[PDB]
Amino acid sequence: GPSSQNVTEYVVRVPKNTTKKYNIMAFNAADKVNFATWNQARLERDLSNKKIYQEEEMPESGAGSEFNRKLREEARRKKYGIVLKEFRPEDQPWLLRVNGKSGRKFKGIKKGGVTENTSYYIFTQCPDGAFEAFPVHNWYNFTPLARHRTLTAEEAEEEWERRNKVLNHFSIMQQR
Amino acid sequence: LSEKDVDPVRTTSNDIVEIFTVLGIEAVRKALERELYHVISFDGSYVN
Amino acid sequence: AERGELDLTGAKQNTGVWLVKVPKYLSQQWAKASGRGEVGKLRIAKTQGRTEVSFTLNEDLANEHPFVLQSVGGQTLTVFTESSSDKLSLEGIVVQRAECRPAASENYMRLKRLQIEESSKPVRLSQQLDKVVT
Amino acid sequence: QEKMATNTVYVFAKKDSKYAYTGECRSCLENSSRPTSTIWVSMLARGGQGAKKSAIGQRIVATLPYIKQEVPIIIVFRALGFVSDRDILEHIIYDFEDPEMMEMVKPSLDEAFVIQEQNVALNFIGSRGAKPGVTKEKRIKYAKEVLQKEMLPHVGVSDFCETKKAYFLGYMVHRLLLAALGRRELDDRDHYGNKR
Amino acid sequence: EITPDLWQEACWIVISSYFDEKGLVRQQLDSFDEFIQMSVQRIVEDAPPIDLQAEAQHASGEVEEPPRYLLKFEQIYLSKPTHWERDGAPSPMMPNEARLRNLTYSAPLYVDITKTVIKEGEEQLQTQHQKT
Amino acid sequence: IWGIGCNP
Amino acid sequence: FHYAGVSAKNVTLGVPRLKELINISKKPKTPSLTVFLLGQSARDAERAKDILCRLEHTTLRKVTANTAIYYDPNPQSTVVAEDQEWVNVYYEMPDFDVARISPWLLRVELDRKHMTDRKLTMEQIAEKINAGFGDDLNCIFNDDNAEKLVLRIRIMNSDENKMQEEEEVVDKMDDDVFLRCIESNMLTDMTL
Amino acid sequence: VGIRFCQECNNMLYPKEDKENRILLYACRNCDYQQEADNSCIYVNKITHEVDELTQIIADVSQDPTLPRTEDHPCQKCGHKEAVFFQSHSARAEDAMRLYYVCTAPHCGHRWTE
Amino acid sequence: PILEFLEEWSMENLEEISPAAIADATKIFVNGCWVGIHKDPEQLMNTLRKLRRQMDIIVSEVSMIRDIREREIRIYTDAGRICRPLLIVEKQKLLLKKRHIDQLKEREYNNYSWQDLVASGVVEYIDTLEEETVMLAMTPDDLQEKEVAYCSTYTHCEIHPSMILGVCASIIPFPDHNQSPRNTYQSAMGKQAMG
Ligand SMILES: [Zn+2]
Ligand SMILES: [Zn+2]
Repeated sequence: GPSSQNVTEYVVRVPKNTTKKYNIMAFNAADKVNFATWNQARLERDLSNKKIYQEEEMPESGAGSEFNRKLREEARRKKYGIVLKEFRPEDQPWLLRVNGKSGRKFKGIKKGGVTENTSYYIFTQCPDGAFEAFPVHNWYNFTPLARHRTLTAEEAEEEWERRNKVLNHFSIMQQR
Repeated sequence: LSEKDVDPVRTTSNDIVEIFTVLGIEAVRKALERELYHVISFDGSYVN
Repeated sequence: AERGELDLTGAKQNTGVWLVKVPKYLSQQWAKASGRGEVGKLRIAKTQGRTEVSFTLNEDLANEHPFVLQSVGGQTLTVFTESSSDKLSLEGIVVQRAECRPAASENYMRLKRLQIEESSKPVRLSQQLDKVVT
Repeated sequence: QEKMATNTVYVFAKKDSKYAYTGECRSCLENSSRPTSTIWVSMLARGGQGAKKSAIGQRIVATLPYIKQEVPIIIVFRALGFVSDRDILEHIIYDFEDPEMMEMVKPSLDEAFVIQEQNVALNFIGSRGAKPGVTKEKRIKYAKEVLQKEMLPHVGVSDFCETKKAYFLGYMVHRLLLAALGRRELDDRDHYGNKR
Repeated sequence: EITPDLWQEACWIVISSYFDEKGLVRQQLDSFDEFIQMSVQRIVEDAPPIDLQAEAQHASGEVEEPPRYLLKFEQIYLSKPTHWERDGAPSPMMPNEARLRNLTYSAPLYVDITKTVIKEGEEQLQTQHQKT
Repeated sequence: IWGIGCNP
Repeated sequence: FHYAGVSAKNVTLGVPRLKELINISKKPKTPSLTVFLLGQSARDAERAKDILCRLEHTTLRKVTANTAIYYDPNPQSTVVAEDQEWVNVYYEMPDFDVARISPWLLRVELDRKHMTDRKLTMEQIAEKINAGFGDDLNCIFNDDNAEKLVLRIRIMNSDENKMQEEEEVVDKMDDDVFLRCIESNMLTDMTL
Repeated sequence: VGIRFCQECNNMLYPKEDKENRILLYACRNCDYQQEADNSCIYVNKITHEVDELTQIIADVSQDPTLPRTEDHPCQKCGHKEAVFFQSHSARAEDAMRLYYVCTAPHCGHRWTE
Repeated sequence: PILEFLEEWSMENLEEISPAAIADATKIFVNGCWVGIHKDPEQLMNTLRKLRRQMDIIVSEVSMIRDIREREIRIYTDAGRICRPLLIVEKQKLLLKKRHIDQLKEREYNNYSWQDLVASGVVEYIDTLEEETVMLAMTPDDLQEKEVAYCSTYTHCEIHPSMILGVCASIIPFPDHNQSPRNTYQSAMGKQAMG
């Protein structure tokens, strides 16, 4: 039939600007990602700066230095280090939470290696029958986090002190 | 030396500390002399 | 329905998309005008048990690009877009990957050397000065 | 002045050291700046005997720069963000079909099975860090900085390069495991290929 | 065009070409030339720009009122070896004169520096100092 | 330079 | 480097040996012991071979071809096809079965070349293992006629029962980990 | 023998015995998934480690200029005369000077030891 | 430049690599950094060597080493690697031919020099790491010529074996007829001579 010798040729279109930027979402094959159960999802910038960058300077900042003491306090904190960095969301990883808290959580990180000598484009079918190419603004590799009980850091330190766990570890996990 | 069919009289070890702990200080005198003579005379050299 | 919700309609429709790695000269030729709505034509010829993919450069643009396919079974890829209206959406799932390679072998190295020289222009070197500055 | 080559992985066997096989890599930031920082990946000898120690046998440890105490290797991989055991072994062992290498990796996985959180692993690295750590938040950020810059600089120093560092660290482990299995010969310090 | 049993002449002709083009001490000279031509300039460029600002001077409203001074070094220049006399008059320094008078054979090193002043006056001025 | 039993 | 092959032994000589004797080092670099045989053992090479075997340290690791830890819920089930015959023979008149049978099994194959070189006996090895670990290990040994020498080891039947009403939930090492520890200890320190 | 990783958590499965059913179960400590084990062997150690190096040899080694080549030993699979031959090249190979022949010629990739 | 070329020549980057695919492919290290893997190693290695011999993208000092047994290609552009020039052998014939030595013989008024020889592809610089992957012939005519078969795959040839000696040992006449410690002693005595 015609399938054994079909020749398909389509026009290529590259619009100058698109309202929505195009990115790449890559899942590892072993993760067995399935979209049938993806009833809902939440993709947002991370807040890990809570732990290591911001609102960590909450209490000492609002303690209440004033007057000459205020001037000195601000100047002293600034000159002590090199002005702590705050939230600049566009340069931070992405957090994905599928089906709320019940479903799996993935973390995407921008591909550090830039494509100074490469570009990536995506071809999508359209009713007009011409391929459309859109540049890849960013590449993200998402890796899942198990929805299982997580050892507390303090408890983990206590357990690690007993590095010689002669007793079965599985029972220890059950106890936690 | 205790093992059967091993001569207790002639069996000797090269380690002088073992000779001291097992056989005594006089035995070490002789054993140290023997070992030093072996290192001196291996090349054929002679020391009085 | 919320700001952080991801429009998975593309996944539900199982829209298939193709990912291609293309060189900088082609992308820069496209970016030169980038607004004419046309950069070339993609021609795919299939035989009894073999398929070939090629791209022809537009005649105006120039003033053959064979495509080599890559297996996508080792990694699952999807495309998602962040709309300017803060409405994230999924366009489709990548079903095929391809690479675009230059046709010229040796004379293409000349253009590569020119690109290398252009990239080396910002590199600054110590300059020898004949007369001591007064 | 002759020096040992930088940015290369060399596996040596030290009899006196408790580690049976030690693999070292001295990394420099493209010779542009900073002193060369050496990161050692070592395998503890099976000579040490205990009810748990004999069962685990050889256990891999890593001497990251500016951390006083040896860090189990699985913990370092989790600190870089690769929490899942399968993914860590994917970086370390390139072919899962071979059983012997997986057997070698198993004890170190068991040693680090307490820590399954990236943040907890970072906190542990900071706590055993030589520089003092006042709080958990400070320790985590400090250890993250050490991993970003001090360890394996030639692979990357910024730009979210954790995957590249994970792959190169796994290469160091892979080479250490191959030396322990005997599949690759231990490197020679006197070879003038190594002596820049 | 093979060279059979004429190889003794041929090998020493190619060895002679090697030693004519590349001297015996070529390694030292080439390394030093790399240092001066590329490494010095790269070290200058790699250094982070100097950022300076006043410590809340004048205790006023201080809405970024202290000026910000930014310095960036660029375009390093080297002169030929030169000896300045007691009079202060520059003059070229020949190597033998350096041996006899116990002088040091050195060359002046000049850098272009750009200084930008940001006083939050809605105007930034980027003065350039040439061959410092 | 002679043999294994001699000298180097 | 320039000793001779006549010695047929590593020997420290020269300046290093002079330093060892002079400093009376506790550990010589090459400790050695020359044994002179008393009587007929000196005359006959075979008797001297017997004495050699008596004097040279031999562990299970030297004579063991390979070790495998299996889980066999029923000894009669004989998960390994090969051990079916001799396990059935032993359990025709089972011993210590009344206490219990531990499900985890340690199967050790002993190289015949090494076994005959050191003139060890399967019954002898079984007795030594039984004495070293008391009744905590139950061993089954093949006949020498069998082409493959197999020793089957299981945890103590009394220990498997625990012989205790309380039974203690400590469950130290369960049984598989304990069996691995036993294997390592046997290989390293059997001193057959 | 081989190590199995659980699907639910992608972590190593450790052996475990169900007392009620006397059935071996590979169960992760982190997650509750349990799997019946078909192999029924937990740990295998080969002290002799008599493992053939024919599997380890790569067919790519035939391209090496430095390797000696013999036309005396013909290839068994395809009859190509040339064959690079090299020794064990392996630490912990005990004492073996066996030559592990590798057939030359493109794509044969045959490794035999005589 | 080498990294750009490698990207052009079908080298998959580590970031884009599926972890399973690494096992069957050679790893490409550039200056000690694992850039990526290549599915077909020999073609890439030949292309890199052609480029270096033509001095197009890869400079002469850059050394490419392929460890066939370990499936790794290492390219070093680092400084401080010690290299010696060696003649190149293709098939069993030296690439250096009578036309080249005729041009070199009239080195004056022909402006043909060692750089022309390097650019022509007759000679190449090889460091020790690359020496491990190279079959060398001490003397061209003797070893290249067909005899009782020892090696039929010589890839490089020594220019002259007497170039292994240094400056002070090169003044010794008939060095091969002396005991070695005596050549070592003359190397030290010649530094203290008067002239
Ligand atoms: Zn699981
Ligand atoms: Zn064949």
